[PDB]
Amino acid sequence: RTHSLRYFRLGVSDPIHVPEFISVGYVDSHPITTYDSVTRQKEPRAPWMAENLAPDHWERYTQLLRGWQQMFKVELKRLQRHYNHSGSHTYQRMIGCELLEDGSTTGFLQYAYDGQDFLIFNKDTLSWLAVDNVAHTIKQAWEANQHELLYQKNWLEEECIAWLKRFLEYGKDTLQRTEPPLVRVNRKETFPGVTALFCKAHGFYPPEIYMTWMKNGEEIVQEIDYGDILPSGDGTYQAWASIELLYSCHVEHSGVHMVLQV
Amino acid sequence: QNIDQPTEMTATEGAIVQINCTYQTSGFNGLFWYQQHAGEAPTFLSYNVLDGLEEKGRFSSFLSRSKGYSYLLLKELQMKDSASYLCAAMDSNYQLIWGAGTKLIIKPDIQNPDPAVYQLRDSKSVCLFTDFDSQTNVSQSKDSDVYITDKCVLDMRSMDFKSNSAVAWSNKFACANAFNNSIIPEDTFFPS
Amino acid sequence: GVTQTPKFQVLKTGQSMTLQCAQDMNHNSMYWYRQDPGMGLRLIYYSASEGTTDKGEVPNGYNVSRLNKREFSLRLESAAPSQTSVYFCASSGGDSGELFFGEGSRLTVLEDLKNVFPPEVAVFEPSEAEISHTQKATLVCLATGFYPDHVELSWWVNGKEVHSGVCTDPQPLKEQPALNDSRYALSSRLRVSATFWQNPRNHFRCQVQFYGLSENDEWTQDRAKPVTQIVSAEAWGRA
Amino acid sequence: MIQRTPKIQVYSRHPAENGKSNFLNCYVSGFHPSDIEVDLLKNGERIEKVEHSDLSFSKDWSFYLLYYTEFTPTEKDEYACRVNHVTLSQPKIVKWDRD
Ligand code: NA
Ligand code: NA
Ligand code: NA
Repeated sequence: RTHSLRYFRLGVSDPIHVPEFISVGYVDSHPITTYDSVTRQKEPRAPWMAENLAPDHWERYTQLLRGWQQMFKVELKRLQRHYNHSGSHTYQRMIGCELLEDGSTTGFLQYAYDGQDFLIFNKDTLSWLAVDNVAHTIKQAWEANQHELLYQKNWLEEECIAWLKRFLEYGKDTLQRTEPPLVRVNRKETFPGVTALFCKAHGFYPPEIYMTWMKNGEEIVQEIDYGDILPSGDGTYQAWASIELLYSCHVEHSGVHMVLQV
Repeated sequence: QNIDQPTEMTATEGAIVQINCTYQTSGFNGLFWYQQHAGEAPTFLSYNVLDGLEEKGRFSSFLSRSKGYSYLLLKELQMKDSASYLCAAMDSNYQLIWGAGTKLIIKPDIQNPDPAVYQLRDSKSVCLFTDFDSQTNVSQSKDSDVYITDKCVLDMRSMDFKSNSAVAWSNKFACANAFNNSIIPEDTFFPS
Repeated sequence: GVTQTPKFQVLKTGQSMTLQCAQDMNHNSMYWYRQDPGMGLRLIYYSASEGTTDKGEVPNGYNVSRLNKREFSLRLESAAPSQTSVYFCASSGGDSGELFFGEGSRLTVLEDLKNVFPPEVAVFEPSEAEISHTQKATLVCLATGFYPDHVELSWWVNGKEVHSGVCTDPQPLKEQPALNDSRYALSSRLRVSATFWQNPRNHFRCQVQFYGLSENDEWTQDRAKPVTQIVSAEAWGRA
Repeated sequence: MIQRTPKIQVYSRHPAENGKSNFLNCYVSGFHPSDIEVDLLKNGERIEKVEHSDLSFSKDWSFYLLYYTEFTPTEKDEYACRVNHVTLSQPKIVKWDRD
């Protein structure tokens, strides 16, 4: 099954009352770590992280995050100066990796300014893709440090994947479980002469689910309306797909196929 | 958790020396080499984090992440290369684990050896064993109240001339028996 | 890069001491290390940025202050002989960033200051046998009976420091190898040509800078206070 | 500067049935910047026993949160999620479609 590890950073200049800096880590859809400029402490966000990582992990990363917080503030200040921007602006970072089912891996590192792509790292050419002339100025300064580029490529391809495999083992009872979906089909005449069919699923984990409507055994040409995959609040998810009308709903979840004939 | 590099290495001037460093760490974020001259601060030499060899003048730094191995290669060795070389590996939490350092000794190429033991008088006297080949080792005194220093290389730059020497002294003692605990050349000159 | 003070210090057991460190490279991270023979550098305390500090591997007997973004001081609350060491301050830009080290601070912690002595310095003139045999003349300088081992020897020819033709022992020898508080000796050589030594107007001076006691240190012994001082011996060339 | 207004989805944990204990969720997502106010309402009045996730981060740089409360739906009771954000001039009250 595909899994990922990602760390986010959010910096806000001149915030209301709201932390100046927040950093959160995730394994798949699960928060694992948190740090902000108010607590000034890195803490676990999953009990399987708290039980498997000794206090020295949290103590050391608290210090590193206090340094990264200070760097983020300065970087956001320089971006505002380059853009000639006043007031409150946001700066974001996302770093991470994925370990695919076939054992292959992906790695990514990206920055955003005011919630829009700003700089995207290409670990295969060791270069930063810039969206505008300010991002280009930063790209030139960052690409001048060859050692840092190589360090980032190593971290994405080796370190990130080793951390992800370690955290996957810690959280295996959560992350590697399967809760099959409970699926139902509801039929109703809506506007006169228009029948809608809803295929609804709930109680499933992992959130990844494939739902479609088929006619006489073939895919439709008519429009399918898709419901978002939503958290139900108990660690499981729900989703739906609907059509207007031999129809059958097809659901695939974690290597199991299901057909509901109407 | 662990890093190893040889305690000491000796190579000849003009030649090549490879300083090995092996490490076993909990994760890896890079391998550094530092040079530290005697009585001075360490100074950065190189950083490797991906696999390969990086050349910087007469010095090259190699890394194999799968073997947890690095080497620092010094070519066309000069007397000024005599120093300690420190390797340090950065672990998964960006902490450094330091090797105990390698002291590198460069043997000068002595073109015309003229081994001799001379008596020098005060401006109480000293015995000077000088102009012997780099293969000769000077042993410590062992005897009571006799002080013998280890071999030192001096470089007379304008004359492009280098020479080895050791000093022996005492208030007890003659230059004829000062270096008796050392294996000295058969043709060592003892002036009368 | 990184400025640290003092270069040398003698302390009595139980005395307080602060080492200073400043960097003007705009680095967030600063470090204090101790270096001891036979082992890798050991981190005492570090400061990932202004406003935070944390223990290293060997924090006991020490404390630190990250005074501002530039300065990071190291304090020895109650000096112990185990703290005799060479201390290095360093700074880094973080992540893959290398360290920039300060010049180093040599601290010696003694039970008492009664065995502290400056060196005696003597210059031994070249052998007539060496001059006639090689057409070269070697001067030898001996700095003896000093304690602790806090000396810097230099050669001055006609009032100018020389490096060519010089070799000074990298380590001093112990004059009483069986004693825990052995005093030290150090030799250096200066080699010149026969004709250069033979010039009666050439002046040779071996200078030994000793780092001993400060003005504030109490001294109650009959002998002269062994303060930080320069001890030198000279020789003129002879025909 | 591009500001993104929140998507607001109100739904029950399990298929709803009047008189049967359940959980009412309000999933607030796709908004930027991060400051936001979320309340769950029962007949226009704020519910006090309301749990919520920490602010969460999406890969498209927007944010999301989950607010929820334990409840027993009834034909007479109207449930809603009230959200305020810089993109809204007034709080937006999103009613539960009663599943
Ligand atoms: Na070791
Ligand atoms: Na301490
Ligand atoms: Na508003």
